[PDB]
Amino acid sequence: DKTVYVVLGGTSGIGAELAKQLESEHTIVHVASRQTGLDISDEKSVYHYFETIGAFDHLIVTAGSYAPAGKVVDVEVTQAKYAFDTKFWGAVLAAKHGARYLKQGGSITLTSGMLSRKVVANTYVKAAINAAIEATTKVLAKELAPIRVNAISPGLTKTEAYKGMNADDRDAMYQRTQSHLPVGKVGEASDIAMAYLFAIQNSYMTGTVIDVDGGALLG
Amino acid sequence: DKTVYVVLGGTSGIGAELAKQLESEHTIVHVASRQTGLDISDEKSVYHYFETIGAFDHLIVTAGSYAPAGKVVDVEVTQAKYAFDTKFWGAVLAAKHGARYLKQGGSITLTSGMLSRKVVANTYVKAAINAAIEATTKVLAKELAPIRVNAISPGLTKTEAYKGMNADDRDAMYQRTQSHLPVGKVGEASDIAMAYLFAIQNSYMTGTVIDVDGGALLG
Amino acid sequence: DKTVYVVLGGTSGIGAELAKQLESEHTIVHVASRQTGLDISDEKSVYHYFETIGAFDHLIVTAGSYAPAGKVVDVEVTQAKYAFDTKFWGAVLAAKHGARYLKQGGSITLTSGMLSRKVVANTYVKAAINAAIEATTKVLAKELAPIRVNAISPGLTKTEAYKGMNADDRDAMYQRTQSHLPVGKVGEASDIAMAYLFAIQNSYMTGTVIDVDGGALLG
Amino acid sequence: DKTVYVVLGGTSGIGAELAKQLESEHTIVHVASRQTGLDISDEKSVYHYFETIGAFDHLIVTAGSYAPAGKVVDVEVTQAKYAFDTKFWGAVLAAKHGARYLKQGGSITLTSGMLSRKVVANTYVKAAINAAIEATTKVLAKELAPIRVNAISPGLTKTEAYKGMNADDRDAMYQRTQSHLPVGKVGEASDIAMAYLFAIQNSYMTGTVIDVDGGALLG
Ligand SMILES: NC(=O)C1=CN([C@@H]2O[C@H](COP(=O)(O)OP(=O)(O)OC[C@H]3O[C@@H](n4cnc5c(N)ncnc54)[C@H](OP(=O)(O)O)[C@@H]3O)[C@@H](O)[C@H]2O)C=CC1
Ligand SMILES: NC(=O)C1=CN([C@@H]2O[C@H](COP(=O)(O)OP(=O)(O)OC[C@H]3O[C@@H](n4cnc5c(N)ncnc54)[C@H](OP(=O)(O)O)[C@@H]3O)[C@@H](O)[C@H]2O)C=CC1
Ligand SMILES: NC(=O)C1=CN([C@@H]2O[C@H](COP(=O)(O)OP(=O)(O)OC[C@H]3O[C@@H](n4cnc5c(N)ncnc54)[C@H](OP(=O)(O)O)[C@@H]3O)[C@@H](O)[C@H]2O)C=CC1
Ligand SMILES: NC(=O)C1=CN([C@@H]2O[C@H](COP(=O)(O)OP(=O)(O)OC[C@H]3O[C@@H](n4cnc5c(N)ncnc54)[C@H](OP(=O)(O)O)[C@@H]3O)[C@@H](O)[C@H]2O)C=CC1
Repeated sequence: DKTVYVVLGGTSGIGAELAKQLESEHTIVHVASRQTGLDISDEKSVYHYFETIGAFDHLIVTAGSYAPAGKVVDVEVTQAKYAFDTKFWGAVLAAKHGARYLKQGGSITLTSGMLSRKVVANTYVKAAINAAIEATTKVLAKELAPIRVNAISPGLTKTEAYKGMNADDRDAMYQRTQSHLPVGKVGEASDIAMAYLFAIQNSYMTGTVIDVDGGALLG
Repeated sequence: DKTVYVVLGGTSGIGAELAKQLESEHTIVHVASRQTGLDISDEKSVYHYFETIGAFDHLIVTAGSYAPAGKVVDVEVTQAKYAFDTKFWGAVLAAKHGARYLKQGGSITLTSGMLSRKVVANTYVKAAINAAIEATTKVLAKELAPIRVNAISPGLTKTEAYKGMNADDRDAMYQRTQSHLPVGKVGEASDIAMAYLFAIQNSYMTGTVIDVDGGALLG
Repeated sequence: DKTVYVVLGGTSGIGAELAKQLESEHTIVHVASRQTGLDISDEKSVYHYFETIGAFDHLIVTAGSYAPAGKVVDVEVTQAKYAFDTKFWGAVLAAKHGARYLKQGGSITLTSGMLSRKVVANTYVKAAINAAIEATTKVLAKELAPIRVNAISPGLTKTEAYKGMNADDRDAMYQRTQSHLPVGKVGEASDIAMAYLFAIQNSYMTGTVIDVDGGALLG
Repeated sequence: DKTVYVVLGGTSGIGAELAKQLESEHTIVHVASRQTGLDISDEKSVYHYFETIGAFDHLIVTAGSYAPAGKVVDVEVTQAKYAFDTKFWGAVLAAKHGARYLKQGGSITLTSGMLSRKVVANTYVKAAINAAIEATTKVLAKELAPIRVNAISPGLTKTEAYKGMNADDRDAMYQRTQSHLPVGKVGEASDIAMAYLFAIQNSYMTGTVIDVDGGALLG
């Protein structure tokens, strides 16, 4: 029978691109997010979601690109916690309730981001979330073995994550990046998708965080 | 003009030992926690606390030793969020409202723990919290400069943190650790206190995480 | 028109498997090592090797699986230095003289190994070599941009690397690993080759070290 | 029965400052370098040296500040290997022959430097050396237990290490760093020496790398 994928966050950006690349005659690709009725921050919603999916092979979580920007002294802690509730706690909830459905040879692939390790002013919420994701990924890899668990850590990537910026501001952001990254380009969703596919396919990889950040971490 | 310290969590274990060591004729040492009326997880309570203290030199946070032990698939997420609310968000709140009172030459020293980087089954809450603390320590060091910000990362230390274990259990934990660690002993509070004093004293250290873990990280 | 690859160490184990996977109607794959007349430890030999190849697209270095095992206090430093001359200095020399031949879109992929970061008694030579490779990889990524530079860090993989072992001891080594790694198998060369293909393919990745170690780093 | 220190590299800069601070009525401090007849890169010289000293308590190695600056593609590999021979292999040799003379409760403290982990163009030799030192430090901590083994990782410090610079360019270097660093100053030898004293003093620390870099790693 077909290999079955669940992509929480697969309705937009990196997750949607991955889901697109995963579709074939030999696969079933489920995507879900708030717009499909799933709130990954909500434990009951996640629990009942997997109940309806049943046994599957690979879980990928890309949900939750929002975080309040700003200095620690200025950021509203309520908004920071909200951000944590989706990206961090949502991944925890997805693993907690999804793992029991994973078939032999399956895996979980979470998402962090280079701010876990690139120290940048005004980014503590993103950095803390990503650091937590990477640590939890490794604990999960140990606890769920032989189910494999890894994380992809993207650098700046052109997606809907930035649909709320003024378009000119967005372009200037992309251009600054292009101009200062060693690779001399901004990431495309398909560049990041490739890394999830690699984690999914490699039966000798678990507890790993794969950076795809155009050299951003090199400072 | 005495040097003024604030130790949030200074009423027990590691904080208490440090507070004791900071006491002198040329210092004033404030300690606080729930038993003195400070709930570090409550923003208005933290704000009130620093209003009562006024200008001071060094802030140290050791508060929040609790975390629900167990596998990701077994741990109660409400309890996990509770732990985060004290140790992680408490540290965030303490920096956020304490920073403006720090005098020239001042510092903030937070507390993580070797589980940020030592991967151990059944410890995701502690590991995630400590990873978040370490990432946030570094962002703070960048944002609050020239105020210095560092973190102490302890290994197993004999304190009231374990007061709620089956006494048979705790002794077994202590003996097994003493048996397996390169240094052949469990940590004493004074060993860890020494590290805060070092962070406080060193005008050339910021953004650093100091491990005092008896070699546990070496596996 | 065709994409040209150079694999130094491509005559055995991981390098040979990679070279086999790179072969196609669209590519030209060159492999080299001592048995083909290239000693990667010898600067003149390396310099003259690249003259004979001319312009190419991707350099991969897997050469040098040997290192004297044993405690720091016991290991013959002369033999330790010999191991460095091939695997570490070899990589340096290949980058130093090969870089100027790399076409637009090109990349260098080096090889380290999990012992860079998994602390194991009796392995200081392998650990130090791998640590040096990973650091040099990142410096190279910055210096050679937009040429991309990454490293693959393998865990235990069944190859000719262990041809010097008694066959029974080797089977037992493999089995102890299979029995204890989270993924419950020993690495095959094709599992590691997959990672080099990924690094070659991803135009948004540079300065990255990719672990494919079956979970060994999780301890 | 006084406590005996050996500081290889103790005739200049950081090592000399530490030697000065170690002097006491209850200590004996030995310093040594080429100018005293110890060439730490030469195994028989190192062996001879420890025969002359006999049983002692704490070994500190600061020897070998030199390295050829420049890009991988430009640096003379002979000079690069010379740098490794002193700072890296010298530390290896010192531990190898010094370890057997270490009294109960003793320790080894080595020196790396922030470039192990801060990626900077034109620094591969220093970066690789320091990465190798940090990895070897941890292996030694495991192998020599209960002897404790740690390393200090300095950032820019005002010492004789920069004597060979055009006194104009050296001032440019100091001033530029003072203005870029979070702590707003260049390191003084005493700042770094403090960290060795802390490693020597702490019976619960081993396998640890202590950064004292004024925030350089924060980027
Ligand atoms: N693009 C970049 O520059 C970077 C990307 N990333 C990380 O990669 C991941 C994906 O990023 P990206 O594809 O660009 O983001 P997008 O904004 O394009 O997509 C975000 C997705 O998350 C879903 N989502 C948000 N909240 C919830 C929720 N409460 N429950 C269920 N689904 C939710 C969204 O759908 P819906 O609104 O319907 O819920 C959407 O499908 C994120 O973790 C992001 O932080 C990391 C670093 C850099
Ligand atoms: N001991 C060990 O083996 C390890 C220690 N640590 C870490 O070191 C730090 C201190 O540990 P330790 O000294 O052993 O802990 P203790 O359990 O001895 O002390 C904890 C302190 O935190 C205070 N506290 C708890 N909750 C709050 C709150 N909501 N608001 C204000 N204060 C609070 C407590 O006082 P009160 O109840 O009155 O609020 C108490 O003063 C912790 O971060 C811990 O995780 C890290 C790794 C290993
Ligand atoms: N297999 C494993 O378990 C592990 C593998 N690795 C690393 O991966 C890399 C490759 O491993 P593996 O494929 O298994 O090793 P193999 O021993 O199968 O192959 C090693 C290759 O290096 C070549 N070589 C050795 N010395 C020189 C030299 N002086 N000049 C040119 N070529 C040389 C060999 O060919 P020739 O004899 O003709 O020179 C051979 O092609 C190594 O860096 C190794 O340390 C890392 C960790 C785990
Ligand atoms: N100052 C800085 O900005 C930084 C310092 N450091 C590191 O700290 C350590 C010390 O630095 P620093 O004190 O400034 O350097 P110094 O140049 O002041 O001192 C170097 C010492 O090493 C000795 N030495 C050199 N070669 C040998 C040898 N072959 N055998 C025995 N001894 C030798 C020298 O004496 P002699 O000539 O008699 O041999 C001298 O005592 C080094 O590892 C350095 O890399 C790390 C990062 C930044």
